[PDB]
Amino acid sequence: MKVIFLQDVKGKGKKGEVKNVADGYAHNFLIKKGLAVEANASNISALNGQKQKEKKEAIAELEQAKSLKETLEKLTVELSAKSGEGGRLFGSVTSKQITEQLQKDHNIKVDKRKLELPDGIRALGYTNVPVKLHPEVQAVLKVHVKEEA
Amino acid sequence: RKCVITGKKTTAGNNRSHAMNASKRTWGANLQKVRILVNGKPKKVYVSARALKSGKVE
RNA sequence: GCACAAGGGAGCUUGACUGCGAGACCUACAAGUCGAGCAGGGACGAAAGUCGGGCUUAGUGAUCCGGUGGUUCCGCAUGGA
RNA sequence: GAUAUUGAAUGUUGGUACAGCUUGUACAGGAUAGGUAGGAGCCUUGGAAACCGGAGCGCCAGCUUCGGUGGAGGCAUCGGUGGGAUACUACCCUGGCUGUAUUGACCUUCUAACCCACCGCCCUUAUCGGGCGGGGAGACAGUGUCAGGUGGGCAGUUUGACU
RNA sequence: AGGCCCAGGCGACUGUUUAGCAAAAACACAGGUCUCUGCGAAGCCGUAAGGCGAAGUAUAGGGGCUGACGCCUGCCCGGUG
RNA sequence: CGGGACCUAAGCCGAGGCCGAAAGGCGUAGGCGAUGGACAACAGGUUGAUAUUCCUGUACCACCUCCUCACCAUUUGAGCA
RNA sequence: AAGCAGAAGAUGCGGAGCCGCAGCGAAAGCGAGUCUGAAUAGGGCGCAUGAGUACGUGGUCGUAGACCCGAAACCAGGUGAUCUACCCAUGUCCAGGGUGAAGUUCAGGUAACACUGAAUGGAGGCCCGAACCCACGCACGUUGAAAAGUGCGGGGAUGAGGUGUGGGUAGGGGUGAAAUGCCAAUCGAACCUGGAGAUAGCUGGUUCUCUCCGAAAUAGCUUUAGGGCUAGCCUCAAGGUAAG
RNA sequence: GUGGAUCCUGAGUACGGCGGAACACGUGAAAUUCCGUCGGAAUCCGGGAGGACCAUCUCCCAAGGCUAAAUACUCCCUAGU
RNA sequence: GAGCUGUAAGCAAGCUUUGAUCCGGAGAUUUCCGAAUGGGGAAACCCACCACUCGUAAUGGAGUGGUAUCCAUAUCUGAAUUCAUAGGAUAUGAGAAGGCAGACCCGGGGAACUGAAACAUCUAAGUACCCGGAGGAAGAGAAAGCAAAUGCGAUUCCCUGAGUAGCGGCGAGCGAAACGGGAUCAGCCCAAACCAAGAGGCUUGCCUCUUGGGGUUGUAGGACACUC
Repeated sequence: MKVIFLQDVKGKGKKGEVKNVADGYAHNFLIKKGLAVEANASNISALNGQKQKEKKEAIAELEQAKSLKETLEKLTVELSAKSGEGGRLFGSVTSKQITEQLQKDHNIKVDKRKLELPDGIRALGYTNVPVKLHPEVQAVLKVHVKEEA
Repeated sequence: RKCVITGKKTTAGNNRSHAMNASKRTWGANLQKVRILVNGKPKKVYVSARALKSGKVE
């Protein structure tokens, strides 16, 4: 008979991998182990409800996130840092410094892992910092640094 | 000896061989002693296979 | 019983046909046998006339149930099957 | 022996939903021509000619293919063939292969059900059984259906008449 | 309250049997032999549970044949199991 | 005294329970079941019928105080089992 | 007819329904014609030579037991192990005498037990023989005293033994040292009640009188030969009527 | 009473293969129904029946349930034949 | 309304016009066994527990009531196993076992003799018998029916159809239906869909679970909207 799998059959099937499972063995194994549940109207409707709920939740989470994140990321942000003779910067503003800047200036609250910068800016100028806002969408951040005192 | 769910029991009938002899015969029921929660608890009583498929839970 | 050939032979042929059948023998019944003659086509023979198996008597057994061919037949409402 | 109780695999042989493509001459012929439409053009350093190995086919005519060296030319309407012209879209299943999921069967190992006339506890002063917990096998066996073989162990009968 | 002896047949012996015709050369017997059975033995009773085997475990338990003891059980596995 | 207010074997009955068209069969616990086990009376007479049952003597078994008595103990506390 | 009203009735209603008047052909179908057949032919079945219907008596027939008695046997449901066969639990009985095993002790004796002889020994499905049990040879009984005995002798008589009490095996079965033996005087399949008034091609019996007539023991067939059908022979009634 | 935007009208069942039974019907071409196995539908734009089966037509909505009346019998009572 | 205490003679003794015997209606009592029910049981027998009562100085003894099993409700417990269950204890229960009449009826088993001149299909016959249930009747019953016409409209039973169709070693034998005419006369509820309330599951905004409102039909009906 038909069942709504709760875990892996040949791979995690929590999504409700409807199949035909040898009613005898199906009942015995799935019920003794909870591997699945009967595929009746009630359970099917409950699964559909939970699935659409989570789908819309994720859709909203991604939509709300991408839009304003990109829009604001299209802004300009600047800071100050001392520099020496010959353009040899005394330090380097890593991702942590940029995170602190965006947290204290504009209150963007982006993770230090989602926003990464390995090159370790050492120049006294402007630069665009890409961000991993979305696995399929990204935006740049116009960071700036200038001499101080 | 009968299915608890439906009135399935041992019936009787003839056994007509070649020449149409009329030896008497019995007809059993394909019932098994599986665990079912007919009442508030399981009891492990007899139940017919035809009724077991897509019917009461074991 | 057959030499007037029913026995020998030579030619053409398939009447070793189809529907029948007045009237008779035998028989408890079933059944069996002879049959002039009518019609449709024919064969032989110029014609007449013969041919509905062997010169005559044994060479075969029913009903039911099955199979094949033909049917102005019937065909569980109607038309088919 | 088949089926329900009674399924999971590892490989395995057909068919499905996705996919991979190739087989084609009676002769005429430069040849290997199946046609019906679009057809005056196509591939060329994302490389000609030639060269060689392997895969395939075959009406043993030969073709194609792919692996690559060598490298600037090859192909085509048009000249002739004959029933029908060669560059791109397709089919007719004539012809062989590999991958994913089901699909059903064959032969392999596991365990879930089924058993327990194996035990420990409780029900319970109980050598019945029945719930729990371990072990043993285990899709077996037992059980209900259908079929085949054997079956005087058993049952109902028959075994003529004249003389 | 025993008749005995000589000689042979049958059965090793004691025992059991056709109440109500036959007490025996018949039956059984201890012995031998073949065969089945690895334990939920096999066989048996019963439609099934449940029981005999057996509070047994291949020197133990069932089935057939022959019947102590001395010598031997010879050939044929074509036919049927 | 023979048996019942004492026990138990074979065997039967048998809550629950296991089986099985029905009826019903099997069986746990439990209980029945002597033909067994344990148990306190014996000696002389009496009438026409009864008598180790009646009469006359000596006795025994189980149990309770209205009393009787001596013992211990009333919480390493007598006593019962 | 059922049915309705009606004294359990007669009667009235009730034409639902059945038979005949038209038959032939399997059927379509046709019609005093129809079927067969190619066919106005021939032949088969009918009219043209119309009389049936509903009751009552009587004869006969078929179904019910069907003329009366008679089986052996079969099936179903029940009763029986108080007789007998076996088994289980628990008790009880076997008067007396003889034999003498194994073993044990001693003596002899061998290097050593082997071996021999004496003393105790009381084993035996042992012997003789009472009670008890079984009946094997002969007589009487066989309308007996007795629906299986008595009289004399006979075998066993401490292990397969006899026996009391209680219990189990119930018939398509049980039991059986095994004879077709026992299972309540019955057993090659116990007894009681039902199917059941089983069936009988078999035997026996079948009740008042007179009168008219008057046979057969033959052919065919037959799972049939002592049975049954047809025909042959008999009788009764109506016709042809003078055919024999 | 009016509309067919949309929803319902009795599922492991109607049926089918296998082995039987009863319907007058004996597996015969065998409808219809009940049975024990396995397979298993539509559900109104639908389904069942009209003696195999198919199309048209005709009739009706199963797999839910109840229902007195005319009908059979007399052990017994009252009265009478 | 004047003989009666039986059959049944009596011998004896008593009741009755304040009204007997007798007849009918409704009641009280009803030893023991028996489904038998506290346990056992060789039917009419024996042995107990708990309460109340009689009596002894106590036991001993005696009178009344309750004390079987299954099943329904409820309450307290509730082991393996932690909750929980199986199970155990308690109160309510004109609940229930049994035959009956040797009959009628619904269903489950289920023969043989017999007939076919044997006999196996068949008949005997779903007969006898056995089993389980109730009723005065039971079963069936309002068309997923008959039927083929300007068509009837729940079942049941009677006469016809009819010993016709048909079944059958196509034998023996078995055996209808509908139309038609009669006896009676009654049609109804549930599920499904939708709606009100609540409960649990969170099927997390959806699901089923329970009472109620609802509607029941083939010219299709109902829900839904509306007219009533």
